[PDB]
Amino acid sequence: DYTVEQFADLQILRYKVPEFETLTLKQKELVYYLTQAALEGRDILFDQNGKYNLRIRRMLEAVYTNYKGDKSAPDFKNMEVYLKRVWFSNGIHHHYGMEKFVPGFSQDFLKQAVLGTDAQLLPLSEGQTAEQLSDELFPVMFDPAILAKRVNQADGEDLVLTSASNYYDGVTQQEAESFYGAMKDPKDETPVSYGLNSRLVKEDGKIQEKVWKVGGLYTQAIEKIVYWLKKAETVAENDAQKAVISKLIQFYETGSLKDFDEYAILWVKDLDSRIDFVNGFTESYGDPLGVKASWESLVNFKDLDATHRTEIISSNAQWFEDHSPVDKSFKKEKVKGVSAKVITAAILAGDLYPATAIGINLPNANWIRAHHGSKSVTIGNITDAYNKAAHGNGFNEEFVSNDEERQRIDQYGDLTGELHTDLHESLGHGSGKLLPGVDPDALKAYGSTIEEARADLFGLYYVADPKLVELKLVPDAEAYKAEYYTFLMNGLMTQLVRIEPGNNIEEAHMRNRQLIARWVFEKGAPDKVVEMVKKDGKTYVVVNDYEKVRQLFGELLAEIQRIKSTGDFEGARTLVENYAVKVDPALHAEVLARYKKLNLAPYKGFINPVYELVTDKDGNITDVTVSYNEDYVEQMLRYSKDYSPLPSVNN
Ligand SMILES: [Zn+2]
Repeated sequence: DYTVEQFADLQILRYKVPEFETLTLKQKELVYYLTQAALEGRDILFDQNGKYNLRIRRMLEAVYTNYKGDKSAPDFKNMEVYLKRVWFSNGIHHHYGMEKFVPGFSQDFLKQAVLGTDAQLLPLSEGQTAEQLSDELFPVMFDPAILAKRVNQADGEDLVLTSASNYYDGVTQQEAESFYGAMKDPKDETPVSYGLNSRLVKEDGKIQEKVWKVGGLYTQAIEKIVYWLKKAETVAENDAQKAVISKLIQFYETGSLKDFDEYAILWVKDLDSRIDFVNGFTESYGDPLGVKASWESLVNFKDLDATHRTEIISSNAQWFEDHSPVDKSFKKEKVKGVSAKVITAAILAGDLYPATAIGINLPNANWIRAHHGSKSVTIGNITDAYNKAAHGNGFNEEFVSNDEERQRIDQYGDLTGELHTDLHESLGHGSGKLLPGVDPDALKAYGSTIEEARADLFGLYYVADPKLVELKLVPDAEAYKAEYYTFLMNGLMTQLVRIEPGNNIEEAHMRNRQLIARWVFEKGAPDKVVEMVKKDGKTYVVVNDYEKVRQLFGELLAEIQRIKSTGDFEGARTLVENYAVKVDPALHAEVLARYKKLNLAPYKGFINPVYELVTDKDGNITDVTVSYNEDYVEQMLRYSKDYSPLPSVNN
């Protein structure tokens, strides 16, 4: 059963760990130790998303598990949904829309609930009462004007002070850009990531950094991570993988950002190990300035059979770059060579739990990828969990135009959808090269939208190529039409189920899909390439010429590749704001009404399996078992009890 529970706008799913039982005992132990190092870092993300998140959580968790009143009352059920969303979003803000949750319960209820809870169980400071803890946390929860956005990206506002994230403390956005612009090296051909694993604070009167390391900030959790990484080091598969674990331990112990670059080099060079993992401060989407990286972790092992399709996409990387529809001046003379593979996720943690991604391209250091290479991974068991949970839910029966399209989607939608993700992560982000002297940050806050659009267009253009039929990546030349329809139907229409009524598209991913869909829709109107007809009051997206759709994909890819490589900022502003922002209220209200009858949640998340060490009668380890019988509430409460080593307050 891939469906666990559904609440609010969130749906909890499960995923299997296929072929885990076939691993050796030394591999199962290495997986176990890496998964343990992953789970210990859950508290690190909560504190990064807000200085009150660890206190608001442990307060609600103490009230939830010790509530004495009627547990079937609307006040308790609405508090239960609130706590579940804080668990899902690793904070009090929406994981996708960045807006703060609105409590569906009164303050008088929570006040009497806190006072009715044992004061010893609440996250009280030294010599603090439950009243003082309520007076400080209630305005954070109930006042809509306090910490309204976890990540702000509005013009004319101090993005550091208007963001509820806890990456800066007592520092203005002007003082942060000047702080790193100064330590910005000039003639440095291998620039370190500056301020990646630290909190920029103003202790006393100086502007300094509190590095996240052993003996420093977040040391209570990092000591646990290093402990399990040392255990994983003793059962490493080979010396290349062992050096990766050892160098990562040094990065945690010293906080040296130079060791992180050395770790990223060794991690890229470890291509032959079956078991791989990510554990550290990786992606910087949580920072409004984009400099600090949130903590995430992923433990996986190579999917041997599924990797052979992604190794054909990699061995033909020069073919896809040469036959690209972009201008010849933007094509790379020789591809950098990306090591692409399909992985089976063993566990999720940090910013990858419970809401995770299906494809990751690392490292982020631009110079490390050029001189040493990158690793592109596709998570097969998560994509499989998405499909089998959505199989037969009747979402396509409601929004697809005709039954003849549904039959093609049911046959090739999973394959071409999974194959499009392979092209996106392994070749979409890596392909193309900027013109000499063009600022890589010339698109400003439009780079994230244009980059994902450029990668989606690369996957869409080539998933239809007749070479993938020659390379036996698709069973026939009609398979791409399933992915083309679902992408257009989602961008033009069905993705609005994730939008609040009266709002526009704000998130970067949802923007590039609508940008690609509406651009092809407008430019294909004279030939009726894509239509949006209505039948009995229901609007359907109709595709009439799938070949012309591909040509329009190439034209938009050539124009987007030109905008990125030449740094045309105002050109990207025209594209993103004219196609990827406006939402039709009449269509949006129609889609929501049709969607509500399906009883589906637009956002998905996964709960991790449960790994157990099997010991003999004398203490030695004989097996490592994996279970899938735990539920959402049980797992979050267990992680809060056994994998929560950080204090409630970290300033
Ligand atoms: Zn991507």
